[PDB]
Amino acid sequence: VKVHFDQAGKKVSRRNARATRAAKIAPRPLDLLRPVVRAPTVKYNRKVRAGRGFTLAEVKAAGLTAAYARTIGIAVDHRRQNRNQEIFDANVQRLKEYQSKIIVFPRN
Amino acid sequence: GAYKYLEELQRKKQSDVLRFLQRVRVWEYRQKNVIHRAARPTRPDKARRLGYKAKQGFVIYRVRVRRGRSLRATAEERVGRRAANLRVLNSYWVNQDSTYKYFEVILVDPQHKAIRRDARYNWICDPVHKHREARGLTATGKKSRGINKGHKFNNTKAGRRKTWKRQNTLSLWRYRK
Amino acid sequence: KVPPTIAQFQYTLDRNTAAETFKLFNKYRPETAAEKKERLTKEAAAVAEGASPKPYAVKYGLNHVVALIENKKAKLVLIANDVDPIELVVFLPALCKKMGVPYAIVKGKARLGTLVNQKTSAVAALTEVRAEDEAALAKLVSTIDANFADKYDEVKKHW
Amino acid sequence: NNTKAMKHALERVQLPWKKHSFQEHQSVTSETNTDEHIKDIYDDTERELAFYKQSLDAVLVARDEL
Amino acid sequence: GYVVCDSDKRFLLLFSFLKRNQKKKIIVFLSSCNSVKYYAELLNYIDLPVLELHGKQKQQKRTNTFFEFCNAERGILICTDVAARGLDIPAVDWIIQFDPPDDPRDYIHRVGRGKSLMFLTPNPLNEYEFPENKIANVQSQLEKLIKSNYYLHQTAKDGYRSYLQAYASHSLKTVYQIDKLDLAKVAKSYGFPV
Amino acid sequence: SYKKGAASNRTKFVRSLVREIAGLSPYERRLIDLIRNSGEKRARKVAKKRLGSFTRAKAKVEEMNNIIAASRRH
Amino acid sequence: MNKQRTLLISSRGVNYRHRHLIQDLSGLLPHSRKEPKLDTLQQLNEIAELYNCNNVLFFEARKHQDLYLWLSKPPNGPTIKFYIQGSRPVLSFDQRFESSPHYQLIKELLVHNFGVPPNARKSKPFIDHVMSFSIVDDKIWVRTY
RNA sequence: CUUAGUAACGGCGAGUGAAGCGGCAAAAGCUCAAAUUUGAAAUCUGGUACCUUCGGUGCCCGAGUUGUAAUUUGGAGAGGG
RNA sequence: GUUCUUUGUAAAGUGCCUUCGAAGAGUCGAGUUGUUUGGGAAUGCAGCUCUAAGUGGGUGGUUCCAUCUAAAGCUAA
Repeated sequence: VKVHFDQAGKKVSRRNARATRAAKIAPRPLDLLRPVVRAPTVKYNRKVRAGRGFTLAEVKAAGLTAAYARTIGIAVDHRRQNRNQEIFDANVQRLKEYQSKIIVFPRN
Repeated sequence: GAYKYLEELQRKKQSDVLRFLQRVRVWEYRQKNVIHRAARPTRPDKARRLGYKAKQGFVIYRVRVRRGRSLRATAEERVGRRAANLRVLNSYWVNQDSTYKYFEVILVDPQHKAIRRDARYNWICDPVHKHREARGLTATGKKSRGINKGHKFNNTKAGRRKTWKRQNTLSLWRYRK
Repeated sequence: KVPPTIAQFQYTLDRNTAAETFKLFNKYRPETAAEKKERLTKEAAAVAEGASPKPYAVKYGLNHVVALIENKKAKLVLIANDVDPIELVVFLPALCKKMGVPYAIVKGKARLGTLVNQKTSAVAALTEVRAEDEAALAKLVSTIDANFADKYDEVKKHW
Repeated sequence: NNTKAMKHALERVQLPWKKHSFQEHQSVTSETNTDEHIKDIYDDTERELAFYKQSLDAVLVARDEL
Repeated sequence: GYVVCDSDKRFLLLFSFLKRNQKKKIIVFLSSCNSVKYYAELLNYIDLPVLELHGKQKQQKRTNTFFEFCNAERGILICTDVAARGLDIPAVDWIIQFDPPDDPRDYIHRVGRGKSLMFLTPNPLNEYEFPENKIANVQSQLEKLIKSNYYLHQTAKDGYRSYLQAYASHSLKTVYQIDKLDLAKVAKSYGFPV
Repeated sequence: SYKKGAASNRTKFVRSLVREIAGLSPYERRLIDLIRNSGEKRARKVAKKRLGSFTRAKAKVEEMNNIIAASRRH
Repeated sequence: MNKQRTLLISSRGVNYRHRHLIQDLSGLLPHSRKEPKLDTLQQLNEIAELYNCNNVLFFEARKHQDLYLWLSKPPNGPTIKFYIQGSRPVLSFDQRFESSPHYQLIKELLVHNFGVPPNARKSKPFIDHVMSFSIVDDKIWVRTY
């Protein structure tokens, strides 16, 4: 019989983990820019949720390349497909807004 | 190059050419020991597509096993005990008899400096890969553990003891559900 | 009992033709590790202070030869009979007969190794040649096709 | 689902069993047993008994012809 | 009207008829616009001052340079069947068509405005003779040359890949892929037919 | 399956080359004789029993028909 | 005159309850032909061409809980789909089978398919059991005693 | 966490007991084998001599063409322009 | 931050145009004897017999359509 006594302990663990990741990845926002996706099954199709990664198509239409996308902190998925038109539009707008916000520091 | 021709030649196993090679080699391998070292892999196309480079540090042990637990894993386990410094990478079928089966298990020396260098194979040097065959982490071991993806492998995907312990032990929170 | 595609070997090239084959082939040695290294240091000493055409040599990798036959670029192909896995080279006389590239089964694998700066070679081929040895090469092609191919037309049969 | 092609199937598929003996047919057409009169269709009580009688009484039709 | 020749020396005969005839405005007709890249690139590199017209170039680049031939007196252009259609110069005497044309029916109709011969192994006017030992021995020069530059090797290749496609994409029951490929490669001079 | 598995002139060449050089397996050696004597009907029966499914045995007997016809004539 | 053959065939995926039904009925039918495996529909006619079988029973398997049995004839058989939740047999029947062509045609099939020809290959002289066929709530119920 | 004690199985009984979806925690992808470097085995081990020594370099030796390097892994990719 | 050196017709990336373009077999599968499960479409595995294909093959949905690419390997939280 397991008991989760460490609910308070592991929240403090997880928070300090994020604090270290903040200290090491200083200007960057801890997590990658994830897409916006329509959920499967009749029950949940009304819900629109955070997907895994974009696509080569959504990345190419935004105005950047796949390998470069990952270095600027955009999660890229390759097995996901662009069947829906409205989702495609929403993600492209999401990337273009993100590209206006980003400030990529020089390597010198 | 030739590996396409060999790949297709190894398909027709009971055909006249390969049938004759079997009956000669089956006699020859019985003359030698139970567990012994072959200098070169007899089916080199298969050796390659299971991760063998013909450089210093790679060893091809030939192993004999009885007929009628799995025989491929027993073959790997036998060479593991004899050649303890080596690490089992993969094994493959070469020849069989009515009484015995033969496998040409391929090994890597983690201690040899030609493997400690190059990054394509230096992963095997990591102590997490000591006796891969004794834990079923080889190709045939992972096969017998029923570890794939699908509806078929639901009760035995991420450890059959792990999913049992998860399902048959009570879980309670601080503020009870 | 041997199945006809095995023992298409052992019915090898005879004494005099094999000698004449090496009289040609020993002219076309690959430049050895020592010779190649010293040449490049000569190039380093010269070009750093103050043109050459493509040099012909024999081609000797199994993958390289199986490329060259069916490319088609090979003219003569020598094949050793003694090979540890025989199945490595059993298709090769048939490949040459199918693509119409003249081949010869030579006797001794180390005998191929001598002309090529290796221990053993299993297969050796001469893709291209210098102009002086062109007529001699084509004569040897006819010599090999008369001795090897025409005498042993029945080599595809008989166990 | 039309019955024109169904009747065309009765033309080609169906074999004449009346021309041959009951030996070759071996099929008791237990007629006048509608079985919509069976009480308790969801409890499976009279459904067991009425079918068991339908099967066993059919043997006696074939028994004389055997 | 025609000259009977085998596929080996079809190009080799043509180079003879050009060198012997170096004063007259003469036109060759070849099939592929890809191909007359090739036969133009040889002749400027085996040094005959030829001209070149094909679809793979611009319009006024094609036109203004075609304009140079029309006001000329001596030389020679190489063009396609298609790009020269509708634009015959009356100042010409030899129309040699190397290939079976695009439309074989309507081809005779475009003559009558210009002396004609063609080239065919199995396939009004008369033929000509040819003394067979007169063809230029440049095939020794060419085989070295087809191996040395890679640009000339590439353009030999496209001049071969596109030659036979057009040979298959044709009308007639006669001109359909019977011809052996050992010799059409020799018209572009290979050891092996690519 | 956009990359389904196109013909590939080389692969076709290698498969048919090995098909003759290897010879014939004992069941196939029996099978080709069974075609010439007992017909294609009984050949498909033995091939279905020997192999797994009938869908395999169709393409197998069809391959044997191609081998026999091309051997004797050409 | 009655010379027929039965051909029990199955699709990929059959065990416990359904394989109890397949194996025991294959045992109970002396003229049965037990086959390995199938995967799809047009092929089934050519399966009958092999063994000269006058009958066919095809077990199709779809949505993980259900059952879909296909009964048909060799030359030009009109098939009927089903959804159910070695002595010489005696074949009992129903009045409501003869009420419509819908149940009369399937009655004909159940006579010579699920029954027996007298000249079967594994035919035993001694009798043991009966075959109960009857309709209640638009469906059939069969038990062997 | 929930789906859920649901589907499903169990002389339907002692009872056994999931999974996809959804919310979250954490997020990272890639390497081979595959068609030739063929205008040059471009690779590595070891010994030895020095050097700025978890190593570098020269020289010698061996492995290695029965294929070690570079280039490619379907998200394609390569050849050229 | 502070410098010392950066080289070689070197190493890539991007878009367009042109020519090609190979992906794992005693394995998949098939029958059967056991083991595994609460597993109904013997699930998973092993033993034994036979053993494939390349506009292929595996898995699902009512006559097509959707979905991935096995039989090789590495990897933190």
